[PDB]
Amino acid sequence: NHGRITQVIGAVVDVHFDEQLPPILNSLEVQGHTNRLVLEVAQHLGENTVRTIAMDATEGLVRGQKVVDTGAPIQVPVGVETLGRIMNVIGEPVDECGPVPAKKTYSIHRAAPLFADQSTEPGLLQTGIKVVDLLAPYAKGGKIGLFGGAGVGKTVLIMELINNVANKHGGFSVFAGVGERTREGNDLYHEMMTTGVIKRKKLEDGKFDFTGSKAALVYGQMNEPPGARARVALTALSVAEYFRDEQGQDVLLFIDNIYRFTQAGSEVSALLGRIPSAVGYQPTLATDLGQLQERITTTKKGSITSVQAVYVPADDLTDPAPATTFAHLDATTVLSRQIAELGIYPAVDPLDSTSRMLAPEIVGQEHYDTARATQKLLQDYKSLQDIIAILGMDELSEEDKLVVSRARKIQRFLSQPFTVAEVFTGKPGRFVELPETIKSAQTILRGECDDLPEMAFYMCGGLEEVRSKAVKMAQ
Amino acid sequence: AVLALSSDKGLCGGVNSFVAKQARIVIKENEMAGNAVQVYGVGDKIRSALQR
Ligand SMILES: Nc1ncnc2c1ncn2[C@@H]1O[C@H](COP(=O)(O)OP(=O)(O)O)[C@@H](O)[C@H]1O
Repeated sequence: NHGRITQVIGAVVDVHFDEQLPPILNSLEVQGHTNRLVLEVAQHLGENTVRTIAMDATEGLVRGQKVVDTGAPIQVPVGVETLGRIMNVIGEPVDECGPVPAKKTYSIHRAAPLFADQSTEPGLLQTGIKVVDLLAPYAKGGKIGLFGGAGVGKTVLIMELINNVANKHGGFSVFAGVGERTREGNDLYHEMMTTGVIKRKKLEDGKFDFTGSKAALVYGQMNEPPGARARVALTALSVAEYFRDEQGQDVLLFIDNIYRFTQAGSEVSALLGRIPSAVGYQPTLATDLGQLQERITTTKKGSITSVQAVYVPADDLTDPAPATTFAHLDATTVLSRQIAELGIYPAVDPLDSTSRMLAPEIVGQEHYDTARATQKLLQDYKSLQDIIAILGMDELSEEDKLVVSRARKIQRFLSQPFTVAEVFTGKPGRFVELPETIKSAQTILRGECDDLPEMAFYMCGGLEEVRSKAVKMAQ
Repeated sequence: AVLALSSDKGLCGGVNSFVAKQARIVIKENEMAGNAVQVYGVGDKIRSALQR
């Protein structure tokens, strides 16, 4: 069906059809325009008028331009041909390697799996990181959250988890970028073409062969409108639902800055005519997120493991967006600036961090008791911060001084040099197994490492490195 | 017999800390050779420091 543009306000477009209207979520193509401008219907207003959100910039549009209804929502290709390839929200590849020769296309918008078609089985992940392997175990086939401000190491943590999981996964995987730096996007593309996660081969006649790849890529970045940022996660979720529904495989799904999915709505609703909520957020802040998260779930057909990075504006964890997001996660990891300023990396706060896979019926009883003892120790050390700041450690008793010593020691022991940090840290990376972490924590709690210094635990992995470093520091 | 002098109020810096440190050193040095040690003290701070 043909239609006319009547009004344009930033990332919003009002269209007028004569004969027959399109339903909501349907896609429309603008004709008198340089590029392929696509509009997604959002509302109906009367007078055969329709409101839409543009997947690109509106500079150049005219009141009178012509629009064509595709009759269906946005359609992204699916198959094993999307593997080893980048794809924007409208499915168009931006890898400059040719088109996507996929048979079938899926809709960006799909209803979530039902209640009966869910399977909550407790598994674990081998991340190689001590803090999460000990105190916040990650759930195979569940959702994981990395909450943090700006400059605390979310992207670095995600790159480390990619290196330590996806390469050792075998199944498929997807990476979505919602307002992330194009630099790090290109860096991930090149690190994947290096490590073999993406296997590009230049056939003659300029063709390409991505056969052998094990990771798809979807990128809607900061250089994109809100309409082109609030619809990328849905594309990635369609790409993963194809795998875990038809192919039956277990997939990974890394997402970078899901917060933008809300920020876009916040800089769109005002133009859509909606009343703002507390901090300018939407009234639909909970449903627009739940309709995204309920598509992420293990089922009887396959499994989605998910790793979402959640921005925290102004370092405020009481914001409505993270507050709502906390309810949807199976595992959590809250990074802190107070802990990053101490040079500890990963700067994970093990008290705000939590999980559901820490119970003794999932991890053993020695693991459970070690984790709970560590939490008790760190809380007892937190409780003395005020009196230490005012008066000093000399006021404390000897039990409290022992607690403070072991708490600082286990803080410095819960730090790890990653492999991707070698470029600006120099020191090589340290994968750390779980029984080694547990033995080390047990010994540090018992008191078999009180003789050692405090700076001997900094960036050492296990305890053999700590003891060698204490030896070398004795000189 | 080790007579350790100390105070009864707090906020005294770390003087009783150093006292109890020297006392621990002396006790651990003199109990190796086998000399039976007894401890006399003045103040509650040394008591709280060396009880356990
Ligand atoms: N393993 C690490 N070791 C030491 N410093 C790190 C490490 N990871 C990150 N840093 C620091 O984190 C900062 C960037 O983290 P990143 O997550 O990329 O930022 P953002 O959260 O804004 O996306 C850098 O200053 C970087 O030096």
